[PDB]
Amino acid sequence: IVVDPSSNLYYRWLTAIALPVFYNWYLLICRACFDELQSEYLMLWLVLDYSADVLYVLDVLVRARTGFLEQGLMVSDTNRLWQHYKTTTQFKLDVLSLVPTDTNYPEVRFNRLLKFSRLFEFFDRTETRTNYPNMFRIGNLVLYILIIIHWNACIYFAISKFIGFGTDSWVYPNISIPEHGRLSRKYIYSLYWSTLTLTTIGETPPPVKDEEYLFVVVDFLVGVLIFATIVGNVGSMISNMNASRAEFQAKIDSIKQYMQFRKVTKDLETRVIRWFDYLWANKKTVDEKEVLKSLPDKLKAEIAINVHLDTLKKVRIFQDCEAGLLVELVLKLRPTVFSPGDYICKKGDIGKEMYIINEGKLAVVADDGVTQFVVLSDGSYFGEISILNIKGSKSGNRRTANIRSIGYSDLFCLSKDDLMEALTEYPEAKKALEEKGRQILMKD
Amino acid sequence: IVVDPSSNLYYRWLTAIALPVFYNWYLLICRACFDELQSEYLMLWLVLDYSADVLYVLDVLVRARTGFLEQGLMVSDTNRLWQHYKTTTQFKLDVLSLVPYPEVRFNRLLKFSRLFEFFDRTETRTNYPNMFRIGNLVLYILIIIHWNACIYFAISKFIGFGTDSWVYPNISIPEHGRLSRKYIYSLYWSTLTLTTIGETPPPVKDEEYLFVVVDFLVGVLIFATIVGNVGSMISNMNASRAEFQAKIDSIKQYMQFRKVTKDLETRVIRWFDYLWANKKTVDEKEVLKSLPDKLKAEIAINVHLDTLKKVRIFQDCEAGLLVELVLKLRPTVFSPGDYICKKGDIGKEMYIINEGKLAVVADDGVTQFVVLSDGSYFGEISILNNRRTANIRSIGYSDLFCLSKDDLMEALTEYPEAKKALEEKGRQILMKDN
Amino acid sequence: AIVVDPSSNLYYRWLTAIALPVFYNWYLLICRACFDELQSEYLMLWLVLDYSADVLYVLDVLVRARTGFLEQGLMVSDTNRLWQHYKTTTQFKLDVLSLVPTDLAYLKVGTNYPEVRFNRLLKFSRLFEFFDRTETRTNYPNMFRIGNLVLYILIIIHWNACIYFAISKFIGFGTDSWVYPNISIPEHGRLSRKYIYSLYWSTLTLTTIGETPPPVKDEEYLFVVVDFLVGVLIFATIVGNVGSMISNMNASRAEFQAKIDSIKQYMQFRKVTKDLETRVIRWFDYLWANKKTVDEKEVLKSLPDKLKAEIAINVHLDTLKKVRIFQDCEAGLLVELVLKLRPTVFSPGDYICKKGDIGKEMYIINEGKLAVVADDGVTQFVVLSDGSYFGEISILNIKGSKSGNRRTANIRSIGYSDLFCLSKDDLMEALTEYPEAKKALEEKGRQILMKD
Amino acid sequence: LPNSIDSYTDRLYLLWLLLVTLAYNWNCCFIPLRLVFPYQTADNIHYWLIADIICDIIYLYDMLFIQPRLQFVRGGDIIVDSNELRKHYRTSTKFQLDVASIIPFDICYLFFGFNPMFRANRMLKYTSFFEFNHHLESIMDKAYIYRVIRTTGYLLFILHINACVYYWASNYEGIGTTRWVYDGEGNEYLRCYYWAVRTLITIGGLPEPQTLFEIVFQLLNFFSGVFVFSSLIGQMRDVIGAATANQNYFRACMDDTIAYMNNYSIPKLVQKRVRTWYEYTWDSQRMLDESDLLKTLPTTVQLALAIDVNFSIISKVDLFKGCDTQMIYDMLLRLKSVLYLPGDFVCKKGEIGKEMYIIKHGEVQVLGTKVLVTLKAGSVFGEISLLAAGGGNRRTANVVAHGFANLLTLDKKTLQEILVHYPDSERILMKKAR
Ligand SMILES: Nc1nc2c(ncn2[C@@H]2O[C@@H]3COP(=O)(O)O[C@H]3[C@H]2O)c(=O)[nH]1
Ligand SMILES: Nc1nc2c(ncn2[C@@H]2O[C@@H]3COP(=O)(O)O[C@H]3[C@H]2O)c(=O)[nH]1
Ligand SMILES: Nc1nc2c(ncn2[C@@H]2O[C@@H]3COP(=O)(O)O[C@H]3[C@H]2O)c(=O)[nH]1
Ligand SMILES: Nc1nc2c(ncn2[C@@H]2O[C@@H]3COP(=O)(O)O[C@H]3[C@H]2O)c(=O)[nH]1
Ligand SMILES: *[C@@H]1O[C@H](CO)[C@@H](O)[C@H](O)[C@H]1NC(C)=O
Ligand SMILES: *[C@@H]1O[C@H](CO)[C@@H](O)[C@H](O)[C@H]1NC(C)=O
Ligand SMILES: *[C@@H]1O[C@H](CO)[C@@H](O)[C@H](O)[C@H]1NC(C)=O
Repeated sequence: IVVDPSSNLYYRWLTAIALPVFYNWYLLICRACFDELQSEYLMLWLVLDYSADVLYVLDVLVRARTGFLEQGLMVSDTNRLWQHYKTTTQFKLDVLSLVPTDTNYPEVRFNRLLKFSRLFEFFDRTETRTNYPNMFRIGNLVLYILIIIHWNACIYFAISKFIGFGTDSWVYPNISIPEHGRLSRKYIYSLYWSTLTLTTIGETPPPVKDEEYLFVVVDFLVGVLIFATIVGNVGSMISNMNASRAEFQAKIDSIKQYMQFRKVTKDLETRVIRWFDYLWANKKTVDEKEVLKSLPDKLKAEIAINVHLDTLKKVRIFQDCEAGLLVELVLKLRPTVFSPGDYICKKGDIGKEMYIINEGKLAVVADDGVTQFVVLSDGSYFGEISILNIKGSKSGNRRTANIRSIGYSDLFCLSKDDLMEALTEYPEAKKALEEKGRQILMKD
Repeated sequence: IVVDPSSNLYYRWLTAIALPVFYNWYLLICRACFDELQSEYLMLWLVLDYSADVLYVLDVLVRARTGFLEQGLMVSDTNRLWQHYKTTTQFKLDVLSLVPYPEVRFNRLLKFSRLFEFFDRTETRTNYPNMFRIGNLVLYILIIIHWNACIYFAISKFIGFGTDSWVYPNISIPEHGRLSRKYIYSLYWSTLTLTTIGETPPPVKDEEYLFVVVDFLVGVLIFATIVGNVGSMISNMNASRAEFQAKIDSIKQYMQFRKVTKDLETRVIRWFDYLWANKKTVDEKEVLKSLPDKLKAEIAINVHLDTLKKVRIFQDCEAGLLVELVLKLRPTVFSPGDYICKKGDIGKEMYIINEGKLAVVADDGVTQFVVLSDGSYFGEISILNNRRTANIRSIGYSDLFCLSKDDLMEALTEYPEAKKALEEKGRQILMKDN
Repeated sequence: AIVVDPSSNLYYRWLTAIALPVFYNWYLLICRACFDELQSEYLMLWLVLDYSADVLYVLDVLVRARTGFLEQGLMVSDTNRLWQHYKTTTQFKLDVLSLVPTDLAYLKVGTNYPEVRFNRLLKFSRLFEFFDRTETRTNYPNMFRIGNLVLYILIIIHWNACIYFAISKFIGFGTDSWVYPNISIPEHGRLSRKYIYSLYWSTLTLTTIGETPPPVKDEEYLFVVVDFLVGVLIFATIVGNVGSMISNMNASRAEFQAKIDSIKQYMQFRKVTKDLETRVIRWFDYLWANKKTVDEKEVLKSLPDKLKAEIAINVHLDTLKKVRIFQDCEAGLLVELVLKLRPTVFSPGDYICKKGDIGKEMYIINEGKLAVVADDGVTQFVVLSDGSYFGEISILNIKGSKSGNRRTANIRSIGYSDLFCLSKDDLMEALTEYPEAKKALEEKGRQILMKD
Repeated sequence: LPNSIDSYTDRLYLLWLLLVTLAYNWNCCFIPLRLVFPYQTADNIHYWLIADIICDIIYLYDMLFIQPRLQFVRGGDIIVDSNELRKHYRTSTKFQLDVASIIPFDICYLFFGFNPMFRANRMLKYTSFFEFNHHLESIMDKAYIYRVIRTTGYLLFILHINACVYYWASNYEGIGTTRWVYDGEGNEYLRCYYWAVRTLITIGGLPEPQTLFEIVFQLLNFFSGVFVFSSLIGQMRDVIGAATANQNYFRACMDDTIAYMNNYSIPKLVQKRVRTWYEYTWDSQRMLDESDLLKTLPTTVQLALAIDVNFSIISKVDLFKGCDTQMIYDMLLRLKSVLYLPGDFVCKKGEIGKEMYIIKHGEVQVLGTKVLVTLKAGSVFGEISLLAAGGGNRRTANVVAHGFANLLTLDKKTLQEILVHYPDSERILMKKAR
């Protein structure tokens, strides 16, 4: 059969084959360097290594039947999959990571390590499939730190075994003493030496021979390259964790620097800092057109009709006329957030915007005094006749009322020429809106 | 009674509750790991713990009666506030932290969200944001240093005192027996371990080796966090001066490419030096975009009413007129010795002078007919006729409020009597000069 | 009598001549206060340098009481108004605190405390103003930023070194291992040995390296942990500032290389042809070697309008005086065209306009070499050079031939040509007042149908 | 040897730059070694003299027969003629740097004996090394590998310079006098390089300096090592960030989109479709949007890049044979690229046709649920939206994208408003519709 490389079956398999690759790297090489450890646990390592080899066999057997993408559709000819899999170098790596070399020296089994691209593909797929991406990136870099620490601990203990045990002050001490003879102290002291050398603290005993001098120079170099390359990466990741709050803080201290420079009055100071605190307390600071400018029209409008659904399905006339019309309008919508005690419309200003009320209440207030004529909840709309501009009525071509805000309102702005080019194809909803406007005119 | 969550009383309460939480973290790990700071000042820590629990139960009641926002309004239904707070996990954390050897009081550290909200509210409200970010960063690394010092003394107590060479020495000896010496040596060991200096004595036992490995990896990541936060502080502290230096550098290398004349480049450097000396590196339209329209209009009507209280000819407009005006007035600044408009030029712009002394002149001749100062405006007769009236020069670093054609055309709608009077005054000046 | 311009070069020379003794006051006053042997040995030199610093401070209060500021765009020269504006400023309180005559106290105590001259350090704002003016003046801003940061951390290392020597003098010398050793030993008794080992201590602490002897007493433990925290914040400042300098040095090269790699990725994805690949990459190489990769409107969008027009004059009119058509045209249309010009760059072998298209653009050659050609290959009729023009007849829509407004020929670019684009809509919008271009281009249409 | 050597496609000139860079690396990396270390004895002196003769012959050849043949641009056209090339090279700064380098101080070998301090002028020719760096970074595909290798080489070279300077300081103090200097028991360059690493990386652990020259040496070397390690941090972070900035920006945009869709509780089907869109966009286009990459280029290279990719499709279609070339050029400049997920409906039966779709790397199908004709890559559909004024006509079928179809969109109104210029093209397209 064929498997989908974007499904969940391929990802669960990717986890089940990324487990013995990491086992092979770390565990395998840790055992090798510690020949005595191998001696102590031989049947357990043989069982685990036979499990890793049968998983590598099934790995090449399932990479021979994975599909790819040519001409944008899934290919499923199994002979074409076998030819396309034979015509790459990853399959050459699966062939060389499969040879049966072996129970005394596990340095002969280093061909199992060659399947590193599978573990890297697992790390990339889990990074793009998790819900904590920067936390997983910090965890991935921490796991790379621990791999390099373990590998240099094994290399330090092996080069101490090659130089001899306890002959110098730099090398690992004499094994036949029962204090340094424990395998736990072997691994833990090699881990301590390699943590010190790779983080360049350097409170290890100094070398006395030239092989050890060259090894400590090389080791030091690697550490100062490696840690700067990977630990600096972590620093960059941090900034990516804090970047959105940092740019909102950049906006707030630029605004507060301007109003400290211009000596703005304290009432408007407290008002604008209350507005910014309201915006960050309600988490409406992410500008949705700027964050979804990359996406195409269908996915932008499907995101919009799945966010604004419960306060957009409350429309009377333009509810069942044309769903594609509604799709185009909610794609072309544009939200603004208003303060309480704010005028949306005034008597005598030119109209260019229509307002859909979302999560707020607005009251039509009178010309001189504050008399709440009618409060408009969510789902309703206003500000349509001054962007329709129709004949037969009083025809003032301005905004004919005052719309004030009693609370922290949010509206949906839409431009007049934008509505005109959206309704030049659809005139039925325009004459319905026109009829409503006419009725309004008749009333007052 | 309901507390407004964006008020000033709520910030006073965040201060009054972020004092005992910062007490609880610091002093509970110090007392629990030291066991002599607890045993000496027993009644002192007892009465401070009683005060901390009283402030905790008052915070439970305040978060019970604090209002939230639905439909953009304030909710005063205190029963609805009770259900809304009770279905949240902060209420579960609060009743977990109010459950009655100072190691039995480790549930009092669960109110960390109040301290973090206090730090965020101060980082919004204060007038020193980078100084507060530095203070918060040093407070975080001092908490980490202190917690590592307490952890090191706990591991030394668990292994024994003075047995090895890595642990704290024998506490029966009065040189190492004092509490001040104990605490400052644990603080010195954790500074040396976490900053990755490594002048500590080397470990002997396997648990000591493992703790020093874990502690050095934690110290590498904490030092990387310090380097990243101080680098971000430096970058957003000098970002504005750096981008203006990049603008100056782009100007200067473009003029070095195109071989600028000396007087014109001296005017360019004098203009940028005037900008750097009068602090007009800030851009109004670039920085005020994040505000709403009326909040953009109210600071603008403050500053431009301060500039419109000086003028005399166009004060017959009031609220609506100037609201449409302060919305669409923009500032431009002119050099000394600069021409605003000449004789043979078509008019398209009106100006309102604030902070500048302009003088009209003849045809290439310095003759001050009238010196326009703060208190008048100009440039409106050549748009409702030909060509601009006569040459206009600049004495000093004058600043003008430019005005497009569309603005005055839109301003012709409301309050027409003032505009027709002022264009009659335009015809007055026309019949005066020609 | 005269009032010094605060933007003049004489004011900057005064800023140098007054930032010298303030920096001397900081550095060698904390040294003289902490050592009391460098104070004692060179006493006549410190007396004459302190008298120099006092007379320069008196000259600085006399200059700051005589410099003008900018109000209402004008430079005030009224000395009474300047003295009033200086008297109502906190800098005058700092200067009268800094110019306290401590010669009386210096002779009263008996010359063992040079701590009584620590009010002379309060002109730090003058030193910071000198550093700001040198930053906005100099030609190597990265090198001056590195020199300023090195001078700041050198002042910090010297201050912490003198603080460490004063602490070891307070706890006594050589009582334990952390403090400075027993100074009665003639190897540890040299003044240069004292200062150089104390600076070595301060750099080893503040640079978080730490090869010093470990502390013994509680005050030494507390001073070493406060000094280590100050040192790790200073090391974070050094790494962040050097990273900022490295980003500032080559951010333009990095964004240009990023644009090249992004367009290379786009052209390797969309399977464009390889000659077009080499053409676009040699195009970007020529734009980098030409020192022109950023557009002039994106450079001059920050500038005011008359200054932008003056840059347009100084760049374009030395080419626009080499024309053959604006001898019977006027300066109003010269300045309107120089407002309406936008430069485009071309590539060799690239066509401007072919035979028989409706183009609506006019072009002015600038440091190029173009030629009109036929469709049979390279048959150059006439080579055009700097100071020519083409594509002017097809925007007024005048006839007199069987063609209309169609491009009569093929125009290729021989070298790396650089044109000035003038489209139909902006030119016919701005040029609505002058018939000199109308009569000149009607003559152009008449003679182009003559040679057609 | 060709008559004029260019820079872009001369691999022989790149091998010559590699040879001059190798000779400059020999001089700059073996002059301090032969100056300080006792390796220039009387036995290897034939080897060192023949190496310096080979490097000076390479310098003289680069002076005489390569650099006066370098092509350059003057006033727009490339310059080929040899006398002008020679004068252009000889007036430059590279020529005076090379002649200042080639000043043969091997004639001072007879004066003051053998000493490689006189050979220091061969380190002045660094412009050939920098142009080699620029040329290899120009022709390589993954330039960040070479940039990381060059940063590693800079660190190894400054460590070798510090090892040579430390060996000079030990020879000036006397070998084995105090405990700071090199005691002289192993390999001299290896132990001095170990000292250079553990000083310049600011590691420590070396013996403490005793006398004043050693104290000020360790002071200056640690204070330079802090800045060298800081510049290493900055160069490595900058090179790796400029390597992975494209993938990091794409991953940041995908993370912001997923954060928005989970901040407003979008269901799992739409989140799977957005995730599949982002993954296919990264696997196919390797970038976020191509229009933002196009619209920062000049308009003539935009039109060239557009015609070179889409003229094959727009001429493969038999319905687009009667149009005109200016129509083809403007319409191929204004095409908008879009991507449809499998199973989506590009035009449902009953909607108003407003877009003309061009297929490019996709497989679509028209459909009730029975297929009528599948369209391959380079096909066209949606021609009925040429005569629709306002609403006009509806879509006559359900055309469903079968795979990951990447359609090119062309709107109705733009098609009509450039199509009114061409009545012949409008007539032949109307005759094709009839
Ligand atoms: N004139 C008017 N507008 C009303 C009334 N009730 C709600 N509205 C809305 O208030 C409006 C204010 O702005 P508009 O002129 O744009 O359009 C008007 C209507 O949409 C009413 O009784 N009269
Ligand atoms: N002609 C003229 N304009 C004046 C005078 N005083 C102020 N102004 C303003 O100066 C102007 C310059 O530009 P305008 O022609 O646009 O209109 C003119 C007036 O608004 C004066 O005495 N004469
Ligand atoms: N046909 C033609 N055009 C020329 C010549 N010299 C300069 N030009 C300009 O080249 C042009 C190319 O475009 P146009 O047809 O728009 O108009 C033509 C002229 O303005 C010449 O000898 N013949
Ligand atoms: N119905 C139909 N449309 C086709 C076919 N081949 C190409 N097309 C185009 O596919 C279309 C889809 O949208 P339209 O109804 O707008 O118009 C249709 C045609 O322009 C075909 O075989 N049938
Ligand atoms: C290790 O210990 C054994 C027994 O004490 C001894 O024989 C041997 O020589 C020691 N090895 C070294 C290298 O000292
Ligand atoms: C510490 O000292 C006391 C007496 O001073 C002694 O009894 C005790 O054993 C010592 N501790 C250790 C661990 O040896
Ligand atoms: C310092 O040295 C002097 C003599 O050299 C000696 O008398 C004194 O005791 C010493 N002090 C200390 C603290 O060692």
